[PDB]
This record gives sequence, C-alpha cells and structure tokens, in this order.
Amino acid sequence: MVGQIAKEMGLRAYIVGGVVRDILLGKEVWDVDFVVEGNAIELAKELARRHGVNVHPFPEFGTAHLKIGKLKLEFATARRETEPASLKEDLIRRDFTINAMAISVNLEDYGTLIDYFGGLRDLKDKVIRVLHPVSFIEDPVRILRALRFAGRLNFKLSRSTEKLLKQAVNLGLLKEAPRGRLINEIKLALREDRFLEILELYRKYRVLEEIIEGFQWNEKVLQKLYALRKVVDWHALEFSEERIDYGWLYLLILISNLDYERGKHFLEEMSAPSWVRETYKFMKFKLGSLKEELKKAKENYEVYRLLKPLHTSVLLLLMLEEELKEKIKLYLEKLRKVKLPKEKIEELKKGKELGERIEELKREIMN
RNA sequence: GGCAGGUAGCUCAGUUGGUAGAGCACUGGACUGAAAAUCCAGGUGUCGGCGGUUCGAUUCCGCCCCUGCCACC
Repeated sequence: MVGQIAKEMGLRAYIVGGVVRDILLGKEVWDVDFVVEGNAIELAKELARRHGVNVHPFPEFGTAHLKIGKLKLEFATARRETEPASLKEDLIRRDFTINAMAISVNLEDYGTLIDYFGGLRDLKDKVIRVLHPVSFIEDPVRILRALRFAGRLNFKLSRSTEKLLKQAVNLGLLKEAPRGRLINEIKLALREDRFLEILELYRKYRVLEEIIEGFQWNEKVLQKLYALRKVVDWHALEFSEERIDYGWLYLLILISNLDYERGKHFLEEMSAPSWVRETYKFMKFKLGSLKEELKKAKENYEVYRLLKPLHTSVLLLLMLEEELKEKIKLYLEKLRKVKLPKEKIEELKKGKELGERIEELKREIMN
C-alpha cells in the first residue's frame, strides 16, 4: 500500500540500507528503513493513519517512526549530507557497497533493485568495499563496522579498502572518534555468533589497543578464546535452554590480564550486565582460590557447595580448565538431578534446621 | 536496539533466598449537639505481568508491560 500512497502524493519511496542486503541474504527482518524523494513525514503519517496506528514524527531529523504489527517502519527523507536530494545522493553517503543499494516500492518499478555502485557484484564476490577513499576519515567508527561485517558475512575487504583502513588506524583516527560510538559498535560486535572472527580481524589490524587502555595481544588469551569457543559450542549444544550472552565471556577473557581499574572503567563505559560485572570481579581475585578449592574437591557435596551458589558464567569460566572440565560436566548433566516423595519429606519436617537437614540428606545421597 | 528506575492513594528505603516498612488519606470505636483534632489500634501490599529453576522467588534466569534518559541503524 506504500506504493499507492507514493503514487497519490506523486513521490518515490525505496527500501534502503542493510535491510536490502538482508533481503538479498534471505534474511527476514522486522525493521525496515525507507528513503523518500519529497516529504517522508507526510507519507509515514498517512500510512499510519490509514492503518490507524500511532505515528512518531521527527521534523528536525526529517524522519518518522511507526510500528505496524511486528514490523518497525522508519521513513527517512533523502539528504546529501549526514536543494532536493536524489536517491543516488542519499546512497552515496553510505559506508559499504553492500549497504549502498535500494529497492523501489513504487508500483510501476516494484521489485526492481537499484544498484549504482555495483554493490550487487561485491555481494556476489563477497567483497567489502568503500564508496570513496575518504570514507574511514569521515567516520572512524566504520573501521570496526567493516571488520564486524567482515566477521558476520565472512566476506573479504578490497585491497583499496584494506590499505585505507590500515592507513586510517595508523593515523590514530580511532582515538579521535567519539567514545560512545566506538563502545556501541563493540557492543554490536559482541552480540554476533561469529564474533570470534571479528576478534581475529580486531587482532590483525590491532584496533583494540587504541580503544582500550593498556591492552596487548598474546597467544594464551587466544587459545583461551578457542577453548572458550569449544566450551560455548558444547554448552549451547546440550544445555541450550539455559543460554546466556556468550560475547561478554570473550570480553572477560580479553580483559582478564588487564588492570582492574581499566577493567571496571571499561565495564562502566560499556554498561555491562550485572552478572558480567559480578563474574569479572569474582574472576580477578576469588577465581584462583576457587580453582584451588576445586582441586582439593574430593566428595561430590563439597563440589556442590563450591559450585551451586555461583552463576553459569563462572562455571563456563571453570570449563576452561582441562582438569575441571569433566568435573563441571559431571556437575551439569548429572550431579544435580533430584526430587523427594511425600511421606519422607513430611518426616523430614517431623526454620534453617529444615534446610540444613535437607543438605545432610543430599550429602547422604551423593556419597 | 542496549543501561537505570517499578514498594501502599502520593512521595521513598530494604541482597548472604527464610514468614516486610516510614510520613499523610481508609474503615471502626472511645471522644462529640455535629465536625475536626487527638488516642487505642489496626487494611496501609497477589513489592510490574506471565512462565521456568528451586522444598520455597521482590532476589536467579527467560519472554513482555510502563516510565525516563543515554545511543543511534
């Protein structure tokens, strides 16, 4: 119906940006971005009125947000910067060729893909390419972004793009960039399932040393990241109903050997989840003594005592130890399974004495 | 899309999971020609909603509701 409204107003609207990419990648998304030649606000308001849904106009940005069902729609007016602007002018300010395409929702040309810069070819050849060599200089954050994209889609940077990226990092433009944008981009990165590869690309071009203070790369951390890779694989395989955010664990591994001050400050800027901060603060000190206690663990009940109060993240951190791996495994799918019948429980009750008694019964069952 | 706040009618605290609170409106009676003040007391509440784990969830976790702000595709 968007093309109908675009016809009545005599305008031109286009599905734009990564959405189009995700459409060509066979990925369905509930968030759609539009570029409209002429006023986008009136189009969004009319569309929202015809569907009888609340509209959220933003005149200063020239954009409007409206939610239809699960679909989150954002209409934007064509602009030549971050005179009327043609679609091509709006597409030329974008970062990568694969993000620079558009599809027309206008009724006559409906279904046609509009590619000016040959982004379709770069999507075909799995190439991450900038439109202009001045790209990274304008928006330094894109440095991460490209890598992140190169992480997710498993594509490869163009030689021009790569040289421009290396030259961009060498000038230290990553430091001059706003902290919030960078941190946000990293937060976007750690949510990917391929985020490990993104970390590999981060290590190759050494972008993490610039953002984080006092951070350096070594082999132990990397092998720890692959061990964590295997652990994450198995845990997300069998226990998948219990799944949590895995990226923050990698982030903890990277900052493990780093100073505690810069670590807490980093978690402060990144706005890490509570359990992440807790896992880190427990890792910096208590983890050593904990592991040493797990080494002294003989009976299953002492293991139960030294494990159960801890979160899942701590356990996954303990799975890095080869000696403790089969023990934690024994703890997960075996060491905790239990229930009790009626009569017996009723006899157990004949405050805290009840719970302690229960613990005594469990330690009686285990060993 | 991520991070705080959600506790009475309003303004607000509360973590090793273990049987909840302040200050003023609410009912009832002692008090009064009536009313209020004040006294005894006591509702001050499924501590957002729905499930899950647990002997037991305001707390652990998951999906969502609301409000405010930071961030922007």
